[PDB]
Amino acid sequence: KGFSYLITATTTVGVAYAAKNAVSQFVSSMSASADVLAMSKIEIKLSDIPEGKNM
Amino acid sequence: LVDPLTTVREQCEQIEKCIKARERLELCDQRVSSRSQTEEDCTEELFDFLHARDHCVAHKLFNSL
Amino acid sequence: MTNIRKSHPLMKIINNAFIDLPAPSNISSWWNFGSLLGICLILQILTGLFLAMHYTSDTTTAFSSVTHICRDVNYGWVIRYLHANGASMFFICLFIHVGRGLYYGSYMFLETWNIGVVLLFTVMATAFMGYVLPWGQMSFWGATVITNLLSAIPYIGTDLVEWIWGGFSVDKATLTRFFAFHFILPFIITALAAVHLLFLHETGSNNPTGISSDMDKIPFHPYYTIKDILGALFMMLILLILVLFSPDLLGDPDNYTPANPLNTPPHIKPEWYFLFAYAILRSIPNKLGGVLALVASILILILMPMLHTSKQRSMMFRPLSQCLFWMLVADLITLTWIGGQPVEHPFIIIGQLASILYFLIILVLMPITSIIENNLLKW
Amino acid sequence: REFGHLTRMRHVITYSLSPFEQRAFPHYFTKGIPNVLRRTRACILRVAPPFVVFYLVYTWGTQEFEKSKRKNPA
Amino acid sequence: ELHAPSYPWSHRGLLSSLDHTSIRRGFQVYKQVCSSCHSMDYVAYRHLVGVCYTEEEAKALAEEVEVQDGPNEDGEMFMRPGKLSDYFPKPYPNPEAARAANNGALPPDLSYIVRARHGGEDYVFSLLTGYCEPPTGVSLREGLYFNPYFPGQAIAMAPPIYNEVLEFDDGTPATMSQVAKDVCTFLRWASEPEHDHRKRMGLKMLMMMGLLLPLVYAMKRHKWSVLKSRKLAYRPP
Amino acid sequence: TLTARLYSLLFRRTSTFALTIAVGALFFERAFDQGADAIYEHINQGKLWKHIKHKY
Ligand code: HEM
Ligand code: HEM
Repeated sequence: KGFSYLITATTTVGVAYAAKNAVSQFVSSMSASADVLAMSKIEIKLSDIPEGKNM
Repeated sequence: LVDPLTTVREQCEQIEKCIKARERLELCDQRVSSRSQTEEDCTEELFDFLHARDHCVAHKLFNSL
Repeated sequence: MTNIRKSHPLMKIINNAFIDLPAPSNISSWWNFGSLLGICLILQILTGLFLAMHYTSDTTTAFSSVTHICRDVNYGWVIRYLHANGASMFFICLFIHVGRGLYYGSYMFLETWNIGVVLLFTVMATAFMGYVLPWGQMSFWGATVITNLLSAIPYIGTDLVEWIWGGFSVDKATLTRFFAFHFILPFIITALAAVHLLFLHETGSNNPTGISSDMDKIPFHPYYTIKDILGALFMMLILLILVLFSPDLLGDPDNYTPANPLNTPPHIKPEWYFLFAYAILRSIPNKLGGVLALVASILILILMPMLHTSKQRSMMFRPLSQCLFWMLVADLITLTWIGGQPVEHPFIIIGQLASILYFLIILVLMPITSIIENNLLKW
Repeated sequence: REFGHLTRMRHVITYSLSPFEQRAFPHYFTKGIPNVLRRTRACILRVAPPFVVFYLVYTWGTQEFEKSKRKNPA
Repeated sequence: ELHAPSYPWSHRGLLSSLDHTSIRRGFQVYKQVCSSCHSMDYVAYRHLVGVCYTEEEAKALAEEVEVQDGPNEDGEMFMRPGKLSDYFPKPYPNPEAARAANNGALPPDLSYIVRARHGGEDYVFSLLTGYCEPPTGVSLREGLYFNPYFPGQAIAMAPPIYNEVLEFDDGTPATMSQVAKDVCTFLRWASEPEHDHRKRMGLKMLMMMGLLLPLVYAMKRHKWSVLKSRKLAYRPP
Repeated sequence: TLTARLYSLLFRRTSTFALTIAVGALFFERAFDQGADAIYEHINQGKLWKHIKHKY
């Protein structure tokens, strides 16, 4: 019973890995795409703005 | 500066496929220039020569690049 | 007390379709491609819906929307080429599935065979309208040729082509309505597949011997769920080899060029799974005769039960008709190759002989040869 | 159509083993290889000749087509 | 029809990735030779981070260009230094100015040029290196150049690459064939920027299939051994 | 034997079978990704950004 059931366990383990990857990728496509992370994310700058200046 | 492609092309031109195609091309070049007004063209002959040369050159060129 | 698997109204249907269904104990790997088809369908609905989360069907953005899917959407290239090569896998499985039906006489199940013909047409329409959606050169000009084919129809051809376009040519309205139809059609395909399985389960599966197998039925669940899982894993292997090692093997580079109504491509071919028909239509000089032949090459599947002249159901015990079947498969391969080629010498006469031979096999050679086999067996 | 009412069958005995008592790949090569070769000889002259004909037709059509794009001196 | 040869690219192999130093040198070739007449609409500066340039290097490369930016408080359009999120500059405002500048020919966008050609980077390499003199009997209009790999063998692009056409930052001689190989590697990345990830996923998939397929096959055959070793006897009256 | 012990301890009950599968899935993901990545970066050694980044 061990040997046979070992084959199932390993099989499930492999399938688990595969399943996760597939699902993960489909979940990340609904995550903010690269361009969205690029534009709306940040607009950092240095002290280029002078005193009393509303840039 | 010297380019690998020049020397690779000469070496591959020393190939008998190239050697045969080159004089096929030069017999076309001897005809089409002798005949005063024709529709040929030696593009097919050059295509044979270039096919052979460039097969050899694609075998040997990226090793020096 | 009851077993809710057998008593519960939903679980009863599921149980009778995939668990306690009596199945022939000897159906081969060729009987796997049903379960592959339904899996392909699901995959196409899954990736396409995720493509439809980013795709836009305006002609100013469709090609750009697809580039965005493949370049900036997380794993969007995976979903995109999984969808494209899953369409190719869908058609591979469909052709193998119909070939199995032909070889083993499965068309003697009239209702499920006829529903299968309907399904073949609907999958073809879905794939055709989906391929226009990227709005590449091949998208545009393939839509152009295939839709203007319908002008050959007498008295209403131009009116119906213009109505399908929604305009004077293939343009924005055509792309948007093709997106809508491409979205809706696979769900109608799902309903038709359910009706298909409903009609099949009335008799159960045919087997490779062609002999009724009721004395040797096994339960579906342990045996064919695991066998169908193995077949699905093998299909996934081929699909992922395509997606991850040659994404562009079965496609065309000219669809990476945005559609140019001013410039036409040197070659305008459908996809590979249309070429056999594109050959047949291109073999006939007459526009309308060509369209009628391109339609008859798939409507002729409706005629197989009436063309059956053998005392036996399947091809397992009929060498001569196996010979003709493999000639038919070879003729379909040569029609695909011809349809991928220009209309020039010698592919024209080859396509003509192949187009004649396809119909001459199905309609004439196969019936006469079954009759000869009948007499060789003294019945 | 359900188990228990499919046919009448009589005088047929079946003997089976548990899957945990037997192997899943017994004689997989010593018997499987001769079986594949037998199954290949049984069908090869029914399947192969059409594809040989396609290979020849494809080869001829391609070489001929390319033999038309060549300049014929004239 | 002169078809391109098959060159032994570093990325041709099934698990073989692109050489990213060639991608960097090829960006330098595109951004110093091609860009004056070709656009790359679908490749932005940010895309080059983690591929052939660091974020600081790519931000300075974006700073090197000026890009038009949207309306001001007064409603005018202005010019600002480029950004990572900015796409590559377009050399021509519209297709008609591109055709006007190039003797009627529109030079294509190169984001997908490798994918949109039969023969790919092999074709592009042979096209860039394949300018010869026209053969006897072939005459081309002025502003056209004989290239045996271009369909029709009459191309409106003059030979762009030559020896020492640019300088390479890592010091490579910029021989014509070197420049062509570098730019062709860059164009392969610009068409398929998932190439390396795609092949790493392919390696993982092949390993997982080599594990699961034997295992699922063993599962199927464990369940089926009941049927496959089965014995039948017929004992009629 | 070892497989007798594995079955008696971890496979006989379905809950413990499933727990073994879950823990094994976690550790397998880690080790398999580590090995496959090392193979891919050895095949493509010196060609990747990571190998060359430290110059820029
Ligand atoms: C939407 C695509 C289709 C799906 C999902 C589908 C699904 C299925 C499934 C699951 C089976 C049972 C398993 C099997 O025997 O393979 C089956 C059997 C069958 N299908 Fe299909 N099918 C489709 C298209 C077709 C087509 C195009 C035809 C032919 C015109 C067809 C005709 C049949 C026949 C005749 C059977 C019974 C085969 C037999 O038992 O011998 N189906 N189908
Ligand atoms: C019957 C199943 C389906 C088939 C056969 C099919 C076929 C196709 C094909 C061949 C393409 C072109 C792929 C390419 O770009 O090369 C495509 C594109 C597309 N399909 Fe489908 N499709 C199916 C189901 C669906 C469904 C259900 C949806 C929506 C939920 C969908 C959404 C899309 C989208 C958005 C595109 C454009 C993106 C792209 O080109 O990749 N598909 N389809």
